[PDB]
Amino acid sequence: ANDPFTIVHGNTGKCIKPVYGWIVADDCDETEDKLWKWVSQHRLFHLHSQKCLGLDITKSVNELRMFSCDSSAMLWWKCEHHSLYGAARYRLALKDGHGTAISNASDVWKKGGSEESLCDQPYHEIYTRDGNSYGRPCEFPFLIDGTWHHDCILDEDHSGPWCATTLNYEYDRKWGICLKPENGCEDNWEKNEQFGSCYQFNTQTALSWKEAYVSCQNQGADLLSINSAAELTYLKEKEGIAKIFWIGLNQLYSARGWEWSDHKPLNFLNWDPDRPSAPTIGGSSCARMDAESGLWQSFSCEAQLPYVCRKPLNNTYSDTRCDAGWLPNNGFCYLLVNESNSWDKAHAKCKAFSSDLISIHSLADVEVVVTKLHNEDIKEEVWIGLKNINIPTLFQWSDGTEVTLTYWDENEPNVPYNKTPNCVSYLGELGQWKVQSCEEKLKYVCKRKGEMCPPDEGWKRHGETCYKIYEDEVPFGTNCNLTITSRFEQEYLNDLMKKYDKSLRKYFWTGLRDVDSCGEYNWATRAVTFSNWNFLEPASPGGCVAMSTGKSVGKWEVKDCRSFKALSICKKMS
Repeated sequence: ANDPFTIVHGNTGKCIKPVYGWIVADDCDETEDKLWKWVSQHRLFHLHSQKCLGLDITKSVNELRMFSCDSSAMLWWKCEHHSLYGAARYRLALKDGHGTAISNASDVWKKGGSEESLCDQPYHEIYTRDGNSYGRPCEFPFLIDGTWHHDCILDEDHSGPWCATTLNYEYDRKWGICLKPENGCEDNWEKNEQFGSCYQFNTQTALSWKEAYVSCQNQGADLLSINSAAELTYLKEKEGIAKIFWIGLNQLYSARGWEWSDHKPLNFLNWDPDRPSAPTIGGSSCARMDAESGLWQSFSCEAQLPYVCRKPLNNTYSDTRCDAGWLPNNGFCYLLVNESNSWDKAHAKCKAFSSDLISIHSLADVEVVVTKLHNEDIKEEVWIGLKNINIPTLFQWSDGTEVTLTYWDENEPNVPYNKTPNCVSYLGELGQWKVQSCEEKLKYVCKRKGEMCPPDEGWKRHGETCYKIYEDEVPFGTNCNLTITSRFEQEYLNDLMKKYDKSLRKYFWTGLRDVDSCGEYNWATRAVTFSNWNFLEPASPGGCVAMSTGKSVGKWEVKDCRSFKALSICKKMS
């Protein structure tokens, strides 16, 4: 994974370590010989001795001692609440300052310095470039000449830090250069001042789209997003990089519809008509680039391809007067024309209203047009300001305001090939957006100007209510019991969690709980009218319900109220 730590007994506060390969408790000193990291396959590596903690279960010996890490003893360890279990769920325990392994043991284990359980951080992989491994990640530990290395190696023999990528280096001799995170754009990166960002071109690599996402995320970067024709033309003419590589455009981690993994708006598009927005092969939810044609193809997320990372650099009201009929919101006014008409015609009517066609800049906005202006004919599309006239595509607002939010529906934005202008409408329960033929006579909306949540306390604005993410993973109820009242609040909660945890691994609490083990899930305090259960959920009774990001962003899953920890999202101002 990542960093060394010390293993601290709960009842004595003493740090375990091995002497002559046996586990004894000791007074935490500040040296090396009390340090452990996780290694691959769920092993605890004691750094000083180059041995892995293990448990011999042949016969009933249950001998708890150190082994070579390639040993065939039971070297795997998993956390259960606070205790650490291995084979058959024997738990790591202390007897008389001596390490044992016994059933239903009560001992408590926590990493010193901090006080989290031993499995609270997850195993970070480290991907490579170059070498002879086509990007495959390091296998820790690896063995060269009696020494078991737990991290990358600096040698005069290799360009920079390096690691073996199989479980048997001396035989397979398969290795690569470590892709670790950085500060400047040196040696591992490429400055490009025109775009304000550095580029990493992992040219001879074979990663799935998810492996690729993780390797840029670990480096403190993102998968490439292409935001402009200049950006696109740069990448097309670049020399010496892959002909086909992953980009961050994806329909996997979104609530629905295509998005940039880095959350930059999707307004510049360059779809290959052969593998477009609606994928030919059904279920292809990632997108690659063809640096020869310059086009973007939807593709199976599991294909092993090359990929490109990118990161930036860094620098050195209450209500609103509207004319009657119009709806006030922020400092703007909205009016929904029922008289269906085409796009250019609809634009012209809004100009004749001394307004323009609505530009939408927040889920808050989306919510007000869907729940306030209109509520019945959800099945009819409604025109929105957003339109392209270029090749490659570049949706823009009719009022020249910047494109911040692009709220595409599933398989949108579907641009036709070589066929401008391209207009955008909204339909469905959520106000989601699709591309449309500019002649369709739809209703439309005109937007015209009209007339405490401290940002230090941690608060973020979404209409009237304010939200806040408590940064520490904690048991249920600790900070609040959050009630999710509608599909719109869920949609805004997804944007929050997606923006907070680029790692895809944390969970966030809901207030929903089954207090008795009978089956009713109700908000720990409102009536559960809006549901958002994930597949095959609620799994079981007596639980506490959390959500995450990733494939199922925001979908509810029932956790064990006793052991499960998750971040707190809380709200006030009603």
